[PDB]
Amino acid sequence: PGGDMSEPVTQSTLRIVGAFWRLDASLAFRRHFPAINWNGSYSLFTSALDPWYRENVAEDYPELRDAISELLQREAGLQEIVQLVGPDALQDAERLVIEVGRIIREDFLQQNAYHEVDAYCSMKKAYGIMKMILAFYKEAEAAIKRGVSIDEILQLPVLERIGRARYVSEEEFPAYFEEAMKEIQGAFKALA
Amino acid sequence: PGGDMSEPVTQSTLRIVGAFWRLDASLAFRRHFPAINWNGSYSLFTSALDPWYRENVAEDYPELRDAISELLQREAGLQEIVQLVGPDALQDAERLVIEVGRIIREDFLQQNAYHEVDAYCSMKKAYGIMKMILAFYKEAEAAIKRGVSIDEILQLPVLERIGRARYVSEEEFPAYFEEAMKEIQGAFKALA
Amino acid sequence: PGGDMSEPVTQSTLRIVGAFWRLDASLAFRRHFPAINWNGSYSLFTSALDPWYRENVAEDYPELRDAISELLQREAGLQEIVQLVGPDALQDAERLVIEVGRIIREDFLQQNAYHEVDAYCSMKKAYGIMKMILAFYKEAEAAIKRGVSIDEILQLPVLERIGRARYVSEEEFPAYFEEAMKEIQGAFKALA
Amino acid sequence: DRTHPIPDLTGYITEGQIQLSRELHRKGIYPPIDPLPSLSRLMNNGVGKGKTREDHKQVSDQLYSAYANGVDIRKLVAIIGEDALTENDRRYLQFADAFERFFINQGQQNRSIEESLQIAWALLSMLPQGELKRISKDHIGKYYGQKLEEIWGAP
Amino acid sequence: DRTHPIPDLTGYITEGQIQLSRELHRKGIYPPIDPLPSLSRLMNNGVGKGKTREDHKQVSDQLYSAYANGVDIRKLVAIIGEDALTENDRRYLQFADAFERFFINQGQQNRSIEESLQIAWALLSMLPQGELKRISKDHIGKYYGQKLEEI
Amino acid sequence: MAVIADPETAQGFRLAGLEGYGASSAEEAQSLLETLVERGGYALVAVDEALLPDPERAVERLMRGRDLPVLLPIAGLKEAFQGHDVEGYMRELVRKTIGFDIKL
Amino acid sequence: VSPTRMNLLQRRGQLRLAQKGVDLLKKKRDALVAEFFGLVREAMEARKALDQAAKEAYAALLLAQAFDGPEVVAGAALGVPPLEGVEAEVENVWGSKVPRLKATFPDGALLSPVGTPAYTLEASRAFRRYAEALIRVANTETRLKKIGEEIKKTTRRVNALEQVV
Repeated sequence: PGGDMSEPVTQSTLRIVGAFWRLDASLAFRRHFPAINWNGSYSLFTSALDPWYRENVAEDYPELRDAISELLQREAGLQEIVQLVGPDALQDAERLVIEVGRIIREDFLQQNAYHEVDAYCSMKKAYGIMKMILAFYKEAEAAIKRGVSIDEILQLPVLERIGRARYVSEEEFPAYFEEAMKEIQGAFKALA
Repeated sequence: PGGDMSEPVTQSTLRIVGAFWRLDASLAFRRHFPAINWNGSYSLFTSALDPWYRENVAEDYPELRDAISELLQREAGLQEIVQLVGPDALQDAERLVIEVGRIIREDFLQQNAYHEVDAYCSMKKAYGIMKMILAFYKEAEAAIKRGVSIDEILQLPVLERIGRARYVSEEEFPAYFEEAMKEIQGAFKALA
Repeated sequence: PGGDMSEPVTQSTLRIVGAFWRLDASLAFRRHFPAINWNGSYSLFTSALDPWYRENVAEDYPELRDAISELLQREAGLQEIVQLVGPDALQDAERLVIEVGRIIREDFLQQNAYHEVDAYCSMKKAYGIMKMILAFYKEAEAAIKRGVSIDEILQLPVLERIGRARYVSEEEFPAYFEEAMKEIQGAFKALA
Repeated sequence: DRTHPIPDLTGYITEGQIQLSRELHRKGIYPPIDPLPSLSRLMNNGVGKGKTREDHKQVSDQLYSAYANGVDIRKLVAIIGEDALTENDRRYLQFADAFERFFINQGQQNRSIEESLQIAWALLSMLPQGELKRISKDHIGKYYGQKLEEIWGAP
Repeated sequence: DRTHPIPDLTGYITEGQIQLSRELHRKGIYPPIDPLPSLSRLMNNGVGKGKTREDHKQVSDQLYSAYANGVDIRKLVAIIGEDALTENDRRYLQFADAFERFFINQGQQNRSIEESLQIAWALLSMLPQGELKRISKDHIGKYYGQKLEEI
Repeated sequence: MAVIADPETAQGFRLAGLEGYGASSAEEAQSLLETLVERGGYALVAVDEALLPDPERAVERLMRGRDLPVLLPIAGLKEAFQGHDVEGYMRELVRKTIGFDIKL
Repeated sequence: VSPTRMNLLQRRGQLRLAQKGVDLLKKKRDALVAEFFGLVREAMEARKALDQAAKEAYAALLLAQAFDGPEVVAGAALGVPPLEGVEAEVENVWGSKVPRLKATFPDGALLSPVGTPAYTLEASRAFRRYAEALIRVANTETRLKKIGEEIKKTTRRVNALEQVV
């Protein structure tokens, strides 16, 4: 009652459960419908589950998951200056970090429970989306270091391709993933 | 026992009485008497006595006391900002509200039970004091809207008459009140 | 239990003892030992022992102790101000008293029980250390009045002589004390 | 105190609450119901099409957001003055004052749901069109535009 | 809560304790041992000369004092900002950052006592000689001046 | 009113009726600025950028509580006919005032 | 403080007041930084104008240095009356008072020496335009400095409230 974590029931529960999935009303107020806060949540099963992931999903899935978590943390660390001056006044690298965090939030973490396709998702689809996002991030960082303007990078249709990925049917996903990876490779430096 | 109003006897008597006069320890320490916490006090007999007040004191007495209560409420609301940033950071209108609240506290609510004259005040005397205070407030607000700074208003001579009005005897009050009203009109009319 | 001084045992003890040596967890965390809270402690025998101090330690020992205590009180009072706005936003005298408070609490109050020499300290050694600290304070005040900056005073080499005073053995202490006094009185004269 | 056992359990069992405000009561407003801390848990299931009118929920939440913003601007103008406020801040300030004067301070009147919705739309009309982010364009076209001098709480 | 009866009563019996920190854990540091609340009462019996290394105790004391200085500088920065810091305060702040990055964070390495002392001396190299009041002048110069980070 | 720069342009400032003062060194310009502020703060003081990058920094202690004698740097004649980092100066000013780099 | 129920309620009220004050101060800082962003662009434009005026004035000055001898311009500068009494009115900016320089007249351009060659005359007007742009630049820079100090103070207060009280 009141949503306080210091209640004895909550403290007794947190001493024996393996995972805690913290829901937020604030996230639901922002139309982030899954509404699960990743800053307050945690899980103690990842280390023991890594061997299964390395065989049933992919060989580098834990590395991709760790990189995505690190990117989210870096986004969370920059939320003060973006509140002070606004996103348009940041440097190129920080603005790219903010944009990549927005892409993650709106395309991977977010999920529609009433959609006929997005309601369910396999591990391989999540792995593919993470791979695509990380590849785009690397390409964009290289382009930024080369001297490309950030706003020009924001206009690439590869973002439109990536955003639609979670609505692709489970049967047709691998072909879409291959085409999108080819497009990511063929963007940026392939056309300057 | 400890001054804690959560004590059972105070709560039991709080649900039965028709009027509540809570006493403040801060005012008692400051030697400001009767030392009644205006925020924590109330009365349920206000509406029932309105016809008597209209017939025996004045036709607009309830409106005057409602205006005084609204001024006190606005001052209480502004005191939070005053404590946050200090009284000098406010604008001129808010400064005027604070000063009028202070004048109401010092010249109308305060009463000396030991003074020969101040120990008892009739309804008409209080009505006259309230009318003087409200007229001064209206004049000061109009003057501030004309560009007169708050410091000149606080130095006006009529403040001494307003402060001293409580010590005038009952039979001397009717002429003193008219003189004070005319002086209040003249001081603001002539200056600007 | 829990460092709570409102415990019944502590309260019943404090009603009969003549001294109160209060240990602080915060001081022990910083490895400041003996970790005696000089703000919460007291003693009722200090006024009755003054004749013995005058006869056996020095004629002006009580005045020196009172000056040290007053300086420590002043720096404790300025601590709350400095922790909010920063040392640079303070006057030169305030910075000097903060620095001399640091010197007092890191070179006089602190004592190492596991050190071979610092474990035991006689009254003469403490008197000499206090004399050195107060002489440095007076000279620094004079120099600051002459216009010398605070940092130039802080970077003087005699502060190192004062800092190592408590590690000097009892036998060699008087010579070290005389040489340190000469260096203190000669450093600022050259600094002008 | 809302941590007292009685209100705590009552909230723990019932659905929502209606909160009275002492500030509104002392400012001469009756009934002194403060909309910001109030909440109805089953409201969404009793309003809409065939129940009240099709624009009930959006009007309600737009009123909530606008009132909160107006209260914030009212706090800010005390320190920064009315010159530093933009035009929108002045509009929100006027809206908050009119809301407290007309929507809440209804006295002993018996208002139909249609009358309340009409007064709500009249109050919303003071804000610039396009600030109503929570209302669809069809409802704005159908209802936005009227003034307080035709329908209001002091007729 | 360190004031809870269980840890409070346990502390009165045992010789010291090793306390973990949630901030270090959330910053991805393992093992997340917070050195300031931690303590060991029998340490002075086991360290010295003829065992471990002679400079062990003084190095530990200097590390504690420097880390406390860094922590209070961190507290000060969160109010006024980094750009107002004195050069010495900035040096202490970066010392605290390097300490948390390299000394506390190990992973699964089985670091020996000599390696740990080498890392500690490298960290103390970041501070100006003469600020190391806890260390005797003999050990300084013998071990002082190591390269910043061999890692 | 008062200007500190190279002695050549000080002639032009005197020609304009301003109190042009000649200087050719950073320390010399600092000494002249100290002399000007010490003998009265009434005059506005334009210092040259090359001689003094931050004119208020050099006399910051003497300028405690001073409002009227405003100090600002100016490029100078030799740098006038060359590319001037107006963006760099603004970025440095913003960094000093707000403690951030937000030039995008 | 004395542990009692009334004290607990008072502390909870104090906590609510502190949170509301933090929010209000953050809104004030938002308004201040908007004004600061406006003033930055204004200052940049003023600096560019001053740079252009400096270029033209120096070009005018150097031309007369070779066509006419330096002694001519030296005598002209010796003959011109000096500038004095520049207006120094004060201005209110978010409570704090900031000086505002106002070059009312370069002595009104009322007096000139007897020796006025063509090259020398144009140089002086260039320096007058130089000065009347420099005063604007100085005023704008003072305004930005004041707004920046206010922003820093507000940020410091917000941090103190969020991390100490």
